[PDB]
This record gives sequence, structure tokens and C-alpha cells, in this order.
Amino acid sequence: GDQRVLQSLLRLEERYVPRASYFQCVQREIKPHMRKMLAYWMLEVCEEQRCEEEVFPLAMNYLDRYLSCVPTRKAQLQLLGAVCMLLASKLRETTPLTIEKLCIYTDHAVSPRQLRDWEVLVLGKLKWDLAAVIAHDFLAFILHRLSLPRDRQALVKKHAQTFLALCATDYTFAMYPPSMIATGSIGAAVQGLGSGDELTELLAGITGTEVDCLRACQEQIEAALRES
Amino acid sequence: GDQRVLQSLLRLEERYVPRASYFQCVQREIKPHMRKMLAYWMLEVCEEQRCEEEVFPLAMNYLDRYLSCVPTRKAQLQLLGAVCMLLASKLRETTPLTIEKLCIYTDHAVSPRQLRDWEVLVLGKLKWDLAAVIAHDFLAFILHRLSLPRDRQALVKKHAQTFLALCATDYTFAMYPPSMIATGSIGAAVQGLGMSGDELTELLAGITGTEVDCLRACQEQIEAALRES
Amino acid sequence: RYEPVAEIGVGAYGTVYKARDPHSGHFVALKSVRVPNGGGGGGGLPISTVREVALLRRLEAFEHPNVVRLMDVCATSRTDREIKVTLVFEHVDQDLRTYLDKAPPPGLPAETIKDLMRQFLRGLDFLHANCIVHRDLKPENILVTSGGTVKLADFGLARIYSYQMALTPVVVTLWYRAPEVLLQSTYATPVDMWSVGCIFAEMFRRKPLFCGNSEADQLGKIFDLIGLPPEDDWPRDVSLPRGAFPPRGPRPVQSVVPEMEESGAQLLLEMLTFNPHKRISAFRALQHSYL
Amino acid sequence: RYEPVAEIGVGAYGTVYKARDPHSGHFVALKSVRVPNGGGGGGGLPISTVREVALLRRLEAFEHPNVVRLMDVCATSRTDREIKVTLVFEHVDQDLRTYLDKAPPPGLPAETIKDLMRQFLRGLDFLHANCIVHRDLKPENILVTSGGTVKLADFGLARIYSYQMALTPVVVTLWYRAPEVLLQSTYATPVDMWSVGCIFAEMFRRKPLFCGNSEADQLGKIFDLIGLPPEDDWPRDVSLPRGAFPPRGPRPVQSVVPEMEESGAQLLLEMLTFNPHKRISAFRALQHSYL
Repeated sequence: GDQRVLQSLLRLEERYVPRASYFQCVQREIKPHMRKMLAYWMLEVCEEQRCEEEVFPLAMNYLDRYLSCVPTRKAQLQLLGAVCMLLASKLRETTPLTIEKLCIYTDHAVSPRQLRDWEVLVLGKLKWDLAAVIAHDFLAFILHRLSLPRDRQALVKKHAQTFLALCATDYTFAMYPPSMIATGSIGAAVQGLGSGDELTELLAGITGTEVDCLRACQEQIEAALRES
Repeated sequence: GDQRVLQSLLRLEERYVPRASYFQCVQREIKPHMRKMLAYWMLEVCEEQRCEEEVFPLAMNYLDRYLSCVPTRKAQLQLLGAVCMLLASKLRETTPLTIEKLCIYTDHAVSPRQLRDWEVLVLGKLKWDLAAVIAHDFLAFILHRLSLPRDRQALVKKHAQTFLALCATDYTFAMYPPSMIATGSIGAAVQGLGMSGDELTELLAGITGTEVDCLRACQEQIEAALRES
Repeated sequence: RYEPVAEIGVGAYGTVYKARDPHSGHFVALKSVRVPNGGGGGGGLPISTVREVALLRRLEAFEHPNVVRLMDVCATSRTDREIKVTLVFEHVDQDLRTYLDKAPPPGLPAETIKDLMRQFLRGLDFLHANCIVHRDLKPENILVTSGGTVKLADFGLARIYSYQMALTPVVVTLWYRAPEVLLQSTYATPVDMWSVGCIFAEMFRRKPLFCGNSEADQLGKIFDLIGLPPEDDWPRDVSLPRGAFPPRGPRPVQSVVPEMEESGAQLLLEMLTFNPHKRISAFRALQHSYL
Repeated sequence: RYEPVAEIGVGAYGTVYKARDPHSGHFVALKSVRVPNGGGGGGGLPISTVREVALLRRLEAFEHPNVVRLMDVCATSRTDREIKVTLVFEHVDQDLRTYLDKAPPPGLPAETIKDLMRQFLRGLDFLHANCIVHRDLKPENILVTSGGTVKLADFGLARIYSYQMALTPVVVTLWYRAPEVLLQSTYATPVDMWSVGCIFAEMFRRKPLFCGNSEADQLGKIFDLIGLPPEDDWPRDVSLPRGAFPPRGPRPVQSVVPEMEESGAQLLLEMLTFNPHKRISAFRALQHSYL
């Protein structure tokens, strides 16, 4: 049933977690602040197109993985961002984003020609391995394993997703396992919607994470929110 | 410019605020808990269909207004909910919800035939006055009038919308003016994202012309409703 | 619901019934249209219809003194493949034609026409402020109450009558039509202002300014007064070319319409401008020296 | 960046090149397809192609011992409009045909075929668990390593090979095809299990079970063994009717395929069931008394 799916999901995470901190590879022109500045632009686009909640974080997943092995330049950052957006959408949406819709969002600084080529470029560099496991993919499962009814899951799930989006924007969570980001931001949500020890141990028992980690993680997310 | 739009928006609110507390009219079978139980189902559907953030609250607006003058029955509640959903979407979305998509969400308890008829029924009872002003319609305007750049508006706006959805589910905010719900939940959001509280509440109040006292009690009640939901 | 007692004339919207509200004692103008009730992808309502009907109801809220109010809306599923929607409008017997029809020799004094034009532009500007373009203004749908107040009617009913009209081939008055509409140009808001000019002139004439048989004929009557537009003023991608007309020059405005004051003539020139971009809006016309 | 040295046979996927990885020293099976590179709504890649290619890469992660791995993916825009995608698969020379081709008189012992069938169903069940249906199983694409491990190949390539036409269909082997596919009733998962039966029998025969010229002929060979299905078992809305065949009865299974054990015969009956709904899955077959 669901237990078989969790085990597999957990297994995969390691494969779709950026290999290293790349700000020593793109040291010429890349900077952590630019990576976040780009993140908020990706968030605007997705919230604007009402994309599936999963696209953004997924797109950021592609970004980090690409920046890990490929030293790109400052001016090509926006171009790279759109491609990741595109791909993420193409993989996880019924009606994905067209290269023209993204073209107008780049204020026409990125021609449709560039978008087609770079889509192939990013795919090759990521070896077409895009079916990545991201934090969001843990929501449904860890929500079912709770003491809450679907009767109230609507608000909890929505609130949890802003924490999920938060993480994707903040580089400090980039290297974090999707499961921890999920179980952590979903704890920050449930606790803000109505103790803590009994809650954190319930969540940890699900994803097999440690109670210590979960707490420090959950607290860091809540801290990152207020200081964003 | 924008100043001309705010004045008009404010003006209209009174017209699209449910007339009274109707739980004395649907006293036979309706109950506040059922109204909220239905609200979360409407929220699921909209979040599922990735509807425009405005639909849900709008649908709830129709619900309350309809329940204010029309004593409906328990079994017809889910049917009524879908119609409001439908209408709200039809009015505010590029590609609104079909009556079949809503039909499968009702687990086929509501036939497509019922949905067509009740759409006409609800429209007549609301006198086809559906272009209502809801809290959400204040976001953009009151965000522009802030000390924040569009560079960071993405997260603030999203977080503010869960408070907006919260209000729509909780009957305690039903009778509240849209502007107060907006300026109040948008204050709860900005304060939770980092400017002191007093200086912030006075900035927000100065925009919508609301009182600092109200705004605070309102903002605090929303934050309180969130933790106890 | 409502009691119908008498009947209003027929235009481009069908039979308009005059009825009584057994509550207020006020008369209401019942206006019916048959809508879509069932579709080929499940029972649906035409989004465009529910929107425009809701857009009108919204206006009533503002309670502008220069526009007809949409009081109520009735719906009945008489047919199995559709539904009949009755729009209950605020009724006012006297229109602009009957107002000019009972006008003495010297017509309306300078101040009376001045006031009428002021309220006429006040309501129009209000409509344009709310993103509503009256596509066909005319003394028939410009109602005047016994009190002397000017109330515009039959305005934002574009997508509600498209279905009906397509069913029943209609014939309409193209005297007050704007040139761009006649040459199927790129529609705009300023399309209304042209109709304002034709009616403003009829106030000092008591007989329509332009009278065309068909579309081509309507343009002919127009160019013979304002003069043939320049090469830079003529639009692109249209059916009728500029060469299809003899080169005409601008004619004296007060010669065609006598009893026009200093600021009165200068206003009509800006009113009846061929280029919609150069045509002054209702807001600018309202704050003119003449008014 | 890979070096090609030798070549693998041609099936329903074109020229498969055998190449060397200058890094690992392992051989890889280069498999090329030409894809869409530019669209009428901006440059795009066929969603269905990027999805299925990404779905395969995902499987590699699980590292199941009974399925061929998709190691890498290369892309080159050789043509202006389209693009050539090279899928770098895990290579294994020996397939099931060559494995049975070098089989002694008594064939494979009961335990050897038992093991081969066990790994064969382990990988299949894995594929079905990940929502992947191998639409055409056959000794040609069922590879066996020198170690004795069974690795399935050429599986989830449905939407990737629909954009090309080489003529492979003309000689497409429909011996291992499921009855429903030949009938075009509905595509299900149990379609694979039928192919498992045809190959399981070929292990005790060293010669295909069914051999049909065309589609109609393939059914003929099938009904002559399992017997004509019942009225309640025959699907609705199909091209070929049940009356197009003479009424046949169930035949002895071990008579057609000798050297089959007690639980061996009872398994094939459930394997070669006409009704896909009554046909037992790979999970149930794996936990059978025979295995």
C-alpha cells in the first residue's frame, strides 16, 4: 500500500540532492544572493501561472544540480532559470508552460531560440534524469499518517506549502534531504494551526528521521520565514 | 490611478457582505459546523484544480448570501456548494470549472442535471449579482502602498492568502468587511515575515481607512483562529 | 413576479414589456433573452452571459443618476435546450426623440441643451470608467425622465444579444455609427463620442445629422461634412479604401447646424473627429468651455 | 563521446550499436531516435518523450537486477527542425534465443528453467510496480548475462518510437502477442503475462509455441490449444467476432509441451488465460507452488 511507496521514495532522495555547494565553482560571477533573487522570480512566475505547487521546488532542484557541475555566467542566469521552470512544468503538469509564455516573462531578453537550445543543454547536463524526488512529494503520505481528518487537511496542506516554497528560495536548505524539508515544514505548519514533542516524534517516526534533526530543522525553517 | 480604484472598491463592500447571521433561518438542519465542514471541501477542490486564489472566498460569499434568505436542507448542502464553486470560477477564471469536474468531486452524488438547474436557482436568488468584492480584491492595492519591493512580494502575497482562505472557512469572519479581512490577514502575514507592529498597523489602516483599534483586534483574531483551526 | 400592462417599442433587442412592481408601484422595463442551459460537455452556462449580467448589477450599486438601473433578474427554464432570462430594468417612458418631438420653434434654450449634454456626458464617462462601451447610442435608448434627468439605457448587452441576433437577422439604424465601426476598424471607447456628436447636433436641428441607406452610404454622408481624412489618419487593413471616395474638404460647422455658439462649434469638431485617437473623450468634453 | 565497435541486430527499434565506454571499459548499447526540436508555439520538446525518458532514468536508481539500465542520454541537433536522442543502455550480448540455441538435448534442467522464470517474473513485477508495461516481450529482448542473471530490455519505449517509421512493423513478430492486443479491445497490464507463457513453454520446446502469418492467423493458432472462450469471456466492441472461429475445446497442456511437472502445467493454464481479468499477475505467479 502506502508503506511500500514511502520506503522507495526515501531510498531515492540521495540521488536528487545536489552533490555539493557550487559557489566555489561559479566564483567568478555567481553569488548566493543572485541565486535567491532568481528564486523569487521563479516563484512569481509559478504563482502567476498557477502552476502545480511542485514545479517551483523541482525547477530549483534542476538549477542547483546544473550549477553544481556547470560554471555558467551572470547574464545567462535568467535564461537558465526559465529552462528549469519549463522542464519542471513539462514533467509534472497536465498543461505545461510554453516557451512563449516564459519568453514574455523574461521581458523578451530571452529569445525563443535560446530556450529551445538550452532545454537540450540542461537535459544533457542532468542526463535527462528529471523525475526527481522533492520535499513536496512527501506531503500526502505524511499527512495521511497523522491524527487529522481530511475534513481539515485543506488549510494545513496550503500553509505547509509556503514553508516548502520558502525552503526552495533559501540556499541553506538546498542540500537538505527532501524528506526532512517536508517533515520539517509540515511540522511548522501543523504547530501553527494547532504538544510539540509528541508531534515531532510522530513526524520523525514516519520518515525515519531523528527527533533531534527534525527539531533543529523545523526551528530553522520558522526562523528563516521571519527573516526572509 | 490606483487611488480612484480603492475609493470605489471600499464603497461597494457593503453590498457584498451577507445581510445577517442565518443560523436562525436554517435552524432545522443547518449548523455552523456543517458550514465549515463544507468550506474545507470547497478549499480542497479549488487547491486541487489550482483555481485562482479568489474563487474559494467568492464561492463562500455566494454561499452565505444564499443561506441568508433561502432556508435549504441538509442533503442539498453539497449540491449548493458545488454551484457556488462553479459560478465563482465562471466569473473569475480564464478556464472555469466544468459541471462534470465538479460532478466527480461530489462522488457522483450530485448529477449534472441538478447542477444546471441549481445554477439558475442560485443566480436568481442572488439576483445575478455575482461581481462581488471580496477580501482578496484588496491585496495588490494595499501591497503597492507599502515599503516593500516587488522583489520580495512573492512570499508575502502567498502567505497572506492562507490567512484569507482561513477567514473564508471560519464563520466568525463571514460578516467582516472584505477590506478589514484583507488588511488584517495581510498584516498577520507581513508581521510573520518581518518596522514595528504599531507602525505597521497604522500604515495598513491609513490605506483602507479603517481604525487602528479594529485592525489590531481583527489581525489578532485571525492569528488566533489559525492556531486553533 | 411582475405584472405587465403596456409595451415599449422594438429596437435591436426585441419586445420590451412595460410592467408594474406590485411592491414599489414603480414601472419596470421587462427585457427577455433566451440563453444556453445545456451543453455538449455537460450542462453549462455561458460564462460571458453570467459575467455581463453581473457586471450590470454591479453598476446599480454606484447609483449614478445618468444611467438606467438593472433592478432585478428573472430566469425560467421554459425550453429543455435553453433558458429565458428576464432583465428587470428601471423604466422611464420619455426618450430623447419624444423630448425633441415636443420641442417648440426656438428648440431648447442654450442652457437647457447645455444641461442635457452635461448629464449625457456624465453618465457616459461613468460607463467608460467601469469598462463599459455603449456600442450604439441613439435618441431611442437615451431616456429622459419627467424630472429632466438624462438616463442612458441598453448599454452593456453585447454578448447577451449576440446569440439572439445571429438567430434573427436584424436591421439597425447606422446613422449614429462611428466611422471605424462602419469600416470594421479596430473598435474602441471613442466610438461612443461619435454618437454623442450626432445627437448633440440633432438637438439644434430636430432632425438626424447623417442618414445613410447602407454602410457605404453612411460614410458618404459623413465625409461630405468633416472632409476626407489624411493618409496618416486612415487606418490599415480595412475593406473600404480611401480612394473609394472623392476628396472632400472641411466644411463650416455652424452652416450645417445653425444656432451654435463660439465654444459649441469648436466642440463638435473635436466630437466628430475621424481618428478615434484624436477624438476627445467624455471626460475632456465635460470640462470644456461650452459646458 | 562513446566509441562504437560492433553492431546488434535489428528489431522494432532500428540499428542498435554496440559501443565502448572509454571510462568503465563496459560495453553499452547505443540506441538512437530522432525527436521533435521545434514547434508552432515556440521551441519545445514533446512532453511525452521527455517524460518517458525521465521515467526510465528513474528506474536505474532502484538498480533492480532483472532489468536493463539506462546509463546515459545523449542529444545532438543534427537537423535544423528535429533532434537525435541517443539512449545509452546497459549492454549484454547473450539473449534468450542464443541461450536456448546452445541448449543440450535434455534442454535446461527443472531447476535451471525454474530460476530463469523466477528472475523473469521478478523483473516484470518490478516493471508493473512502477507503472511500466512491456508491450512486446520476446527472447530477442530478454537478455541473459554470462553470470546467468536475467535482464529485461526494450520496455517503456512506447511514445518514443511512435514518431518514426522504418518498416519494422512488416516483420513485427506477433507470436508472443496477447489476444486482446490482436483484438484491440483494451490495453492492460496482464498483456505481459501472456508473453511470459509463450516463452515459458519455449523453454521446454526450443521452438516457439504459436506461429501466425498475420493477426487473424495468430488467433487461429491460439484457440486451437486453449480452446474457444465463453460468451461471457469474449469482449465487446471489437473487429473480429467469436463466430469467425470454429468452436474448440481445452486441450491437454503437457501434451503440447512435454516434460512439464505437476505445478508446471497448472501454472501455464493460468498464464495463457484468454480473459486478462482472470489471467494471474506476475506477483501471484512468483509465489506459486512451482517456483
